[PDB]
Amino acid sequence: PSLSQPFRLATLPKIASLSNFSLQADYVQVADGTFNESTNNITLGISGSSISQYIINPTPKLTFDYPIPSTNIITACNAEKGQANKRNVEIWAFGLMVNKGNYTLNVITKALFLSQYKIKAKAKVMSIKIDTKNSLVIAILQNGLIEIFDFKLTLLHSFDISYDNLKYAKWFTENGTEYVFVLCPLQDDKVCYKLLELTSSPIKELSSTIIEGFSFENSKLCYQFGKLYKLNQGKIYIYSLPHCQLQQVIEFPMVDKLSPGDDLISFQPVSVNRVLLTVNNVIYLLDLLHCSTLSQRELTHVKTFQLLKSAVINSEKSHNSKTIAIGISTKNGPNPTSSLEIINIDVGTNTLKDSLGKSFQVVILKPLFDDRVKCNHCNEVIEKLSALQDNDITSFDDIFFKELKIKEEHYTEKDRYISDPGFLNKVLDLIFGKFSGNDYPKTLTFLLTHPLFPLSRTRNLLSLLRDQPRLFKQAIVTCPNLPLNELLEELFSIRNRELLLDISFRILQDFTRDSIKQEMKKLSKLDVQNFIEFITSQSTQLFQLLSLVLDSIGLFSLEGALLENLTLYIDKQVEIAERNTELWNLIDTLPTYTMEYLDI
Amino acid sequence: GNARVTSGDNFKHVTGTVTVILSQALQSNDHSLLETVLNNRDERVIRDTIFRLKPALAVILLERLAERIARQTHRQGPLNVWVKWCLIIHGGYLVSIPNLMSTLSSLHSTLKRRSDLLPRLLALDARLDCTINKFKTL
Amino acid sequence: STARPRIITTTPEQRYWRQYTSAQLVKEHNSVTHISFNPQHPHDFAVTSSTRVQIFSSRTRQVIKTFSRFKDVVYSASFRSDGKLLCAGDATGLVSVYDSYNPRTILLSINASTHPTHVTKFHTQDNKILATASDDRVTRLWDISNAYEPQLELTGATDYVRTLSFIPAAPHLVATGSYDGLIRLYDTRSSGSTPIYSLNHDQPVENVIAVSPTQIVSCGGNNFKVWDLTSNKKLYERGNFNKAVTCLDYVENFDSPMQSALIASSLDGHVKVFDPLDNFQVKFGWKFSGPVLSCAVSPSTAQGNRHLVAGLSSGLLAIRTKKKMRGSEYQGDQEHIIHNDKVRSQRRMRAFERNINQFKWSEALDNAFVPGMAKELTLTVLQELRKRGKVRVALYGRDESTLEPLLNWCLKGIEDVRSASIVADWVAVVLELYGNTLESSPVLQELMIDLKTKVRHEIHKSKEAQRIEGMLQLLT
Amino acid sequence: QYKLSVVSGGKPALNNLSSVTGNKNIARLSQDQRNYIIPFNNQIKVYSVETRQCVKTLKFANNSLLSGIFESIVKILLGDITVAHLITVFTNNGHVIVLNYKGKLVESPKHFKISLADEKLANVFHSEGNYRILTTFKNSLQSYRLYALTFDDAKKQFEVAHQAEWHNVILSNISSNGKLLAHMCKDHKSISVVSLFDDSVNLSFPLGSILSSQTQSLSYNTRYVSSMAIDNMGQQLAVGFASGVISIVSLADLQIRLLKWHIDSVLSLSFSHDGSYLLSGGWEKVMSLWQLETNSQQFLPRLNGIIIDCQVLGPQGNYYSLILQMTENNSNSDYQFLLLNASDLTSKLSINGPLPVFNSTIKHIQQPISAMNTKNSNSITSLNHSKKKQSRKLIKSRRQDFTTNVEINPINKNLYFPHISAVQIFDFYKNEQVNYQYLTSGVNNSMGKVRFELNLQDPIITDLKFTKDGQWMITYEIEYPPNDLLSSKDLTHILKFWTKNDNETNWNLKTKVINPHGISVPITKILPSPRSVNNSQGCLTADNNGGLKFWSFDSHESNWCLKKISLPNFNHFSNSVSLAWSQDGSLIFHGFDDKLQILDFDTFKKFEVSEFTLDSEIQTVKLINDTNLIVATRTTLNAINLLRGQVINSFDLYPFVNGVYKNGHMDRLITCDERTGNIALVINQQLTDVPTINYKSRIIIFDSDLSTKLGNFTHHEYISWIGWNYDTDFIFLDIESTLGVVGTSNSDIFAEQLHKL
RNA sequence: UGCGAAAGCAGUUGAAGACAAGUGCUUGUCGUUCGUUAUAAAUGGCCUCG
Repeated sequence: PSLSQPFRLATLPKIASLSNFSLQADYVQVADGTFNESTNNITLGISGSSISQYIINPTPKLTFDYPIPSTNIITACNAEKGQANKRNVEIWAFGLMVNKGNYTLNVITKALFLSQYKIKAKAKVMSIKIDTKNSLVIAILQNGLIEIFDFKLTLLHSFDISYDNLKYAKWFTENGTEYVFVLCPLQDDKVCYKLLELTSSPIKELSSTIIEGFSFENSKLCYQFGKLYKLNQGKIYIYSLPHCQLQQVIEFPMVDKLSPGDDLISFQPVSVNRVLLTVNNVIYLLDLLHCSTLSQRELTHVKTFQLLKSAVINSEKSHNSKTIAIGISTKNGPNPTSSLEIINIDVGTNTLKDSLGKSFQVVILKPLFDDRVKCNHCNEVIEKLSALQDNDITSFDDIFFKELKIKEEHYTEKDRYISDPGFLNKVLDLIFGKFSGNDYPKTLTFLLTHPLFPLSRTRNLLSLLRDQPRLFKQAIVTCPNLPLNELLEELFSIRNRELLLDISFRILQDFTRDSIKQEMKKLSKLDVQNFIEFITSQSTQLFQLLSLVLDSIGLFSLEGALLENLTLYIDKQVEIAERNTELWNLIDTLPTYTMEYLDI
Repeated sequence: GNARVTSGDNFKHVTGTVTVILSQALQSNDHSLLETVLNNRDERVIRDTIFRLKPALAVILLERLAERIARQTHRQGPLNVWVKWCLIIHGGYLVSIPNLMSTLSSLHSTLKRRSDLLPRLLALDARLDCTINKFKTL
Repeated sequence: STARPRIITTTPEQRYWRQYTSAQLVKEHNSVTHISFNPQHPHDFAVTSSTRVQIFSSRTRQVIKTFSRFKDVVYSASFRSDGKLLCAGDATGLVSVYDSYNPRTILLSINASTHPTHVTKFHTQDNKILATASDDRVTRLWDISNAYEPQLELTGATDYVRTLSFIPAAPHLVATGSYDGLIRLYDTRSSGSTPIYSLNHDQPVENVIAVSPTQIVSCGGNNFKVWDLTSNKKLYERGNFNKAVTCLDYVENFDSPMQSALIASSLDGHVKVFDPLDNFQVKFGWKFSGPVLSCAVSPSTAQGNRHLVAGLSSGLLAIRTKKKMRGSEYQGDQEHIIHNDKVRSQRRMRAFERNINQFKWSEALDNAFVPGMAKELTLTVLQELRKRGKVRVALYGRDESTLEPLLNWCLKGIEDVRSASIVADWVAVVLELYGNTLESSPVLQELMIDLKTKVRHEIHKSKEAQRIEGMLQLLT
Repeated sequence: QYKLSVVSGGKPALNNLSSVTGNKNIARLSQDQRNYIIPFNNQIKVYSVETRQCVKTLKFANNSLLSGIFESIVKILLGDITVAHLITVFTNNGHVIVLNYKGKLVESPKHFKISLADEKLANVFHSEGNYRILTTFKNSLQSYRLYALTFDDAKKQFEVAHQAEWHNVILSNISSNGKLLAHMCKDHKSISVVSLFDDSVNLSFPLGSILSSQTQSLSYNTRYVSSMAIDNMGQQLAVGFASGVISIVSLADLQIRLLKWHIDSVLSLSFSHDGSYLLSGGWEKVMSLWQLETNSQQFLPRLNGIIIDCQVLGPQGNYYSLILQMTENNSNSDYQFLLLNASDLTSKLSINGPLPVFNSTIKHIQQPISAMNTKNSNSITSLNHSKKKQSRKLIKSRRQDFTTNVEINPINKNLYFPHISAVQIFDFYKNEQVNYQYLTSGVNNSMGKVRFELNLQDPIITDLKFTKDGQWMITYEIEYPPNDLLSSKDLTHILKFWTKNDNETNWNLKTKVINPHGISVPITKILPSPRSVNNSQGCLTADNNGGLKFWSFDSHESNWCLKKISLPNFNHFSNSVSLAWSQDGSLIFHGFDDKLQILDFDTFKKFEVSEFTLDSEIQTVKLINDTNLIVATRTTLNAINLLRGQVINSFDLYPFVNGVYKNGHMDRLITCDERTGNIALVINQQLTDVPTINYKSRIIIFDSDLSTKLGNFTHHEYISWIGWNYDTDFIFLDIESTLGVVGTSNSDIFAEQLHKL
């Protein structure tokens, strides 16, 4: 999963209503019909400017524009392509409100103007759905009225939800049937939720419920695939349709630090259980099922970025993992300029693989049983050790072994308690600062045998202990997760015969033939030739290592002169090896007349 | 019953030259014609025919030899020299191949089985020599 | 108590084609050019050879009708869909229509052109219309009623047209393939005489066949390509053939594990089977003495023994065939209760299996080494005795006379990879069990001397195999 | 929330007393001969012979008196002694309990208590209102005393009167009628026969007179008696020897008659009621009816196990009752009771409990006596040494795994036990075996192994697993070569894929892979794939070399094939490998030796932290939920959040689990639900003042991440295995073969009279 | 027997009592004990119902 760099669609006009950045997302509407995974067009209603259709690819361009007076506020916009009485047409429906005195519902038809119609709406228009199949336009009003119109804006049906001051209405389709649910604030933070089915009445009420503790004033709402998401005070509340029952509450600590009033937050869905969250100029891709931050991007060149709409992927059925999201970006400076921007988003595969190690949420051995059967203070130690004088080996070892009751200079199964990594790392840091040069404490030898030796300290380890042979030998035999790069470098650099065999045995045991072979190519041709000369001068772990060399070196790089000496050597060993095999197997494995002397 | 037996090493689902006859037989999947070419035992002929054989056709030749050896193990020896020279001569071409094990899976399995006999054959040989030495001196 | 367990001792598509075991090679006077199968029972097939057409009985596999009226060479023997009527072409250009199984009478005779008429085929959906192709390069469409003028005269081939095909489910469409390398599609519904479109084969077209309503397979030159008319492009192409492919036939919905099969002649002596489902990939092939000019297989509804027919330029005709107390019978239909307990007898056991069941360990080993005994079967009895823990027991009461049969097989079995390990075990015991008898028996001694040479030879091969194994790793 | 309760049954009970031979079977056939009563270690089952089903079950736990009393049943007698479906149960201690079958068990049975002074009741019997009891009192030879039992109505008490006494009883037998007793004593040895209700028969003679001189020349096997039978009339006595030779002795004049067919020791001898036929059985797995008139013999071969006991059970000898041993399983003695119809020698009723194979022998189990000491048998001398060695191993040694592999069929919930070379399908809901299938080649039922043939080892089914769909069965087998050969050390590892339609009961083998992963390399771990990948038709197999192989079922091939491989040729070996797969199928967690790796499934290689080091070798890796992963090492267990890559909880296991179990068995001790949480099971030896044989197990329910203990329960015996049923409840198998569960008018008068008539 | 991988690495196979045979002495055995992690061989082979 990744977030692409935003690319510019258009620059918003310098209108007073758009000057208020915090409410700016409210003044820009995105048509649902034209903005999806497969569409290359976006229809956007910019209040007081126009309703404009742009093509995204290959380059952003303005394809159509319908001007609107500056004093009109766009409250709802939608555009859909279809067949009307049959010609292919694009039906545009938008609602504008002028000073709250009058509300205008307008329908425009374009050939792919064929006709333009306008009526007075009783109240503010928030959601507009275009049914091209039935040639219908459906509008939801603030007085709770759901009015169905044709393309000529002739009222065909009207439904009253019995509740006023509606705030949220979202359309969705399930199993081929069109559905809408609405949220109407009530007093005392109570909200009426209603679910309606579109088919004497084409609108059927399926569910009506009141949800307690649901505030709107500081809550951001979005819906996706039968789930309603509410972001409030850093906690995302997940409600499940058709009953809108609360399922899960997910805490988002990175939002809990936000001072109330200054930080601008937008919240939109992008895929199944995945949403986009923006905090000022930082954009987050979140996985809500696993509660992991899939991706994060900061837009240093803009003050704030507000999500307007996102093309949501149905990842369960769609093999495509790439979508787009459109938002408004505000530049830094004395004369801030707000512009429309689109971001390409890679949601991912929706698997636990994506969310591995990316949680946005931030030990001691405990007895198995709290309380006649057969039996088979880290900080204090750190403080005591750190207080020691420089280069005092005897005191350092005495404190470590005595305090921890360690009986052997090497790790044993009875030392499971010390296995806390934090204490070991500090002791390792102390040993380096406390001691340098040629004398190290015995505590280092114990740590080298510890299975949980920190990975951070494995690098350059062989170099530090190169001076002391025994300590180097201990590292080869027992030190865990030693890098192969250092092991191979020390393989070809060390002339000690004993160390070479141990290094050979360690490399094979912990690393694959394929993994070793690639690094061997990086080694210089001279070093491998020197190693070959050493061989010509348990042995399989050296020879099998040599066979890896002959594979790494390759056919061309080998030289005939040295190759002959190697051939003479190998033929010598094969004769001997066959001879010994014969020895091993061997270890595993009457006359008619006869003359005899009688004893008497 | 009718269950299909297999092994874990089946990496399948994971003048005097006869070069022209060999190339035609390999292209046409002609089992009879290929058999006549493989009938020769003269090592000098084997190198020369493989030497002039086009590198592309060499890969399938290894496949055909792998199958023929597997069906009849008695011909493992005589067909090994065919394989041995193919690797030597066309080694450069074989290196520049995206995948070998999948296409040379049969060869590796066939060669693996022969090596497994070596540890036990030595054990049998030592006991034969131990008894063979015994009566010969007696 | 439980019944005693029984001792336990390619592709299905290949196994089906292996059932055409019976082979008959008939000799004809000249090259057999065309072979056709009667669509109706008994599905007798006709072969065009020299100046005569011979119909062969399916069951009898011998000639039953001969049409020798033709003066010059004959070029076709295709039957009509009903099978009553067969048409034939002649080098003189006369097209002669005879009643099947009534050679004497000539129902209709048409002079297509002065040049030879190589192809004459009945139109599959419509019985009345007959198509003829000539070296005049006009593939005239004749009707049985109208014998004085063709219904339609398709033209536009600049070389010989020797391949006519009729597309199933498209009776208006007609396909022609000329030695220009162009396969032309015509529509009889329109005025015709001009192709709808042409398909380029790049090589002379020897036979065009419509496998399915939308797929046509055109075999020309050294390869055959399958074309889809909706896409108007070759989907797939196969060039496994060496010589120039000549003839091609298709059969569908027959009793094989493969629903459909596609046979194509090679002119190299090869005819190979292709299945349309698996991207037209090879599954089987047969080799003949000489080049194959015509191949045919019995229709789907043969209703009896299936036949595979191959035609060779030498005149040899090769046929492969896949062959297909008055109350004792009461059966108790009217009775209240039927009680059944009869249990069929187990499959007959061999001598070695009986001996093992009866605990005859030594005799079981003897049955292993008998003349005319399968090598695989000899391996099982040896493995069984080892599994039973009876190896020394089977070898106790033996001397040199009865030990040589085992050593003879071991001398040969050591070469086999499968039996190499088994031979080592048995040979190890007999040496450990008959060391003293070995010294006093000369014949046994030589049985080891050659064995030591052979086991040494295997050691060299296994060492050699390890070396090729080593270098093969280097390449990868 | 959770609760523990026993569900299924256990092993059938036997009179496990060394001296008594031929009276081992305690089950009885009703007087109407319409049902068979069999005592189990934890219940009494009444099976209807005609329909071959368990019509009634009397569980000791349900009844208070039986729960307090249950000590083992020494006999069952039809009817009530004190006084038509009553039975009197006599236990070894002396409790006499009058129960009823064919009805509802009464919560107040007529409990009584025979008075015995330092005596262990061994056997009881009757002919007509007269009752005798045999009791054991204490050279390693127990002595016997014969009392006479009578019930006095006034005092409602059982009174015992001394009748007879014998010392140093080596072997004993009672006639079929139950009125004569033959016994061998060391007073080398002498045989004496005594009439038990009368003084008519009283004879004794040294065994030396019976024994042939050639036997005195030969080894001790020829002179060692393993079986003894006495005729009803007392005229004949059959002695069976460890050599396999039977000798019928005519008691009137001590004339001998030798019958020789058994190649190995004869274990069971029994006379017919008329005395004209002799049932014999032994290691051959073949029951022989010797016709004594003509010395002929009829055979019933290929029985399920070696015959411990034979009896002719009926007024006219309608049935034969046999006890079978199944000596393949050395860990436990697997007894099976077989009731055969004498007419056609077909199994009229076969009864046996669950047959688990534990890793090591348990409690005081001793293999049966044979002519030679083998892996499946004890010689005459080896018996005492083996008993002492077994007790010393159970006391002093520290390796006490006794852990068994068991599987649950998802579709059917049947319980699969991998018996040696065969799988036992056992339905714990009905508490009846449903099938026994041979899943390997080998000498399994072709013949009865005898003497050195008994040293052969049949293929061992090591791992047995089902796919999530449940339609496929994956089996892993090891075939052991015979000894004394060049190829006597090259084990053959086999993998087999079986399939079965739900309606049928027999698995059909579909594919077979010989030497998977290479030659002589074990398949240490197998994990069927999750439902996400290939719809649960794939599996992973992992070696001790760190190699992984992914097989899947391809429809085109119509058989399984090796889709993916990762063969890192590590140079070290370790049997401590565990394997887990994410539910989605994206990641696979492979723990080898001390290191855990996260391999992406698509590339089947490491993700691009993948490597996690543990203090000691990994025994188990499991993910209770997609978020959390529980990793168990030999010294502790830890919970890790994959999302955070941090340890939440760590619990020390070293005090309880240090070297008690071999590597890989903690996998079968630990299981996890996919919804609620996981479960950990810890067994501790119990000792007071050196370790004792008895064990105590503790089960702990843990929530995901092991934050809290949902429940902590204690069971009084060593729990061999615990797994999670596909319902919420967990099923655990206990070395007593007990499967428990831890989970959340004139007309009316005339009608009655007519019914009576 | 312990550990471990399957290869292998370490470590054991003692004392008393009784009986038999041979000549107090010798040998062999143990349905006898204590302690330690700690060849075989009684001519004797598997049913019937096609």
